[PDB]
Amino acid sequence: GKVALITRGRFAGKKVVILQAIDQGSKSHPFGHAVVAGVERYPLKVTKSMGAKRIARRSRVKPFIKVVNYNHLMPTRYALELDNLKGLITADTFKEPTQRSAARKTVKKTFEEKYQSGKSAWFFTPLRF
Amino acid sequence: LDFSSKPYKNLRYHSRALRDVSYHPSLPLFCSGSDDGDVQVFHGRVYSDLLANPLIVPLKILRNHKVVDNVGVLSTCWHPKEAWLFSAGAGGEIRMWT
Amino acid sequence: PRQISDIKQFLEIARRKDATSARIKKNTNKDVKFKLRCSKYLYTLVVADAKKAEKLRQSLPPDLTVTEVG
Amino acid sequence: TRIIKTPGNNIRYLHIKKLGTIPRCGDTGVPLQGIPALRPREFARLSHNKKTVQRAYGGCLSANAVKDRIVRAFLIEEQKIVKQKLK
Amino acid sequence: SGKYVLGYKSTLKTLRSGKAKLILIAANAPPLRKSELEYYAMLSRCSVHHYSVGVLAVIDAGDSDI
RNA sequence: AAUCCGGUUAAUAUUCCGGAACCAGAAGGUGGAAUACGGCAACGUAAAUGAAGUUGGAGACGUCGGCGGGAGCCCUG
Repeated sequence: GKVALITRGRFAGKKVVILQAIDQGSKSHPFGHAVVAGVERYPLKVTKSMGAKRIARRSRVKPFIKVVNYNHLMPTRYALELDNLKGLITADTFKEPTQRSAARKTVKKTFEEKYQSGKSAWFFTPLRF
Repeated sequence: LDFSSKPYKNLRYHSRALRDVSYHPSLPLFCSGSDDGDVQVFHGRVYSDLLANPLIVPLKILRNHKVVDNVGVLSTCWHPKEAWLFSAGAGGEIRMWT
Repeated sequence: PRQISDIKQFLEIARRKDATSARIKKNTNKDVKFKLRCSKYLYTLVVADAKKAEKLRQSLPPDLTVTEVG
Repeated sequence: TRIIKTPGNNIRYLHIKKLGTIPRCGDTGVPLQGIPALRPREFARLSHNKKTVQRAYGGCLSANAVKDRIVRAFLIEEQKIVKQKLK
Repeated sequence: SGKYVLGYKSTLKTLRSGKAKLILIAANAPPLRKSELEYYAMLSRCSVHHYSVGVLAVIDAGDSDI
């Protein structure tokens, strides 16, 4: 549930939330790994003048679930927890891309609900650099 | 291998990730299993003639398979004698499409 | 000069109008080199099997200009 | 000029193209990694993936500089937030 | 007693994981390393000697006078 | 930015001939994907939106000495 940022790889400068920690070590990742789901495409600044389809398109966000090491991650004071974000992270979802795709779809749906509710605004807004 | 390094044909039947594909060692048929719970069965005749390209067309689309945790058909096996497909699901149920 | 090891691709290349002529050169190693000159590249296929070369020559498109060993 | 041997057993001096210099990082100045080292005109035909890395600011700065820039921005943001709270 | 992880990777590994109980970042250490150590110390209430071994990252104290 | 070989004259060749490529620019057409990706990582793939505005690299760089790699000439079986 702790908000984390990725400073390495393609998803550089992307905020993520630790759905399941693998810091205890794993055969796949012999390091302080952590399978987390973050936001790659932050929702655009939706304007009330825009249409309902226009608002949803701007508010659409692309999530991303990946496993990264603790060194590659960066802890943050802020933290967000979701009921649907607990228990849905497992090796089976990572192993099965269809399970991963459904996991990505569910995570985006939860994030879209969070963005629609106005929660996690700092996480929802992309960070500058 | 005799046509090109690029695939001779492409298919995207599965609504989910294409888990595995199996071609019968004897029967001129191929099967593809995916996590979508739908298994596609195709009949393909391959001729040794240079001008005779492989004619592969779909034959059936198996359905009515339970999907658990976004996982459907996982392992598909073809019978050594006839065109019978043994598909094992995520629920421990094995369907033998004779 | 791009040597091609796919017999079906060579037949497809001959099927397309990009091919201009095809020359079958008989080498000392008894390997038939089917060299077809296209607009942008020279397609050469070397077949050691005489029967396969004979089948390839028989199955070649009629529009293609079959050439003997120069 | 480069001297070569012709198939007609003739010695031919052929012009040699200048070796291309790999692009340098914007911040550090060190040559970039993962890209071809050819002339500016020759590298044009390469695709975007073959010309730019799959990372933020890829193709213009090194990855180590990118991590340093990200860390520096985070430290500056924390300092600015603390300064704003104190004020 | 308090074996030091002074360096670049050893100091970061000890500090980030919280292994380094006491940190003595010398003036020669990079400011980013000092700032990251300060951020890590703030997140875990660690001891930062901050000496005026680039960064003495002691895993423990034991017989240390600190 | 982008071309070599062999041959050819009374006097010509990277120009001519025969054969084989490369560059730039141009449209539409086909097919492929498209409604980008994996690895802690450096990095990689057939594709994989980017206006105004901002930044960088190459081009585009002083001189000498020694060493390594290769090529050719020469030497030698």
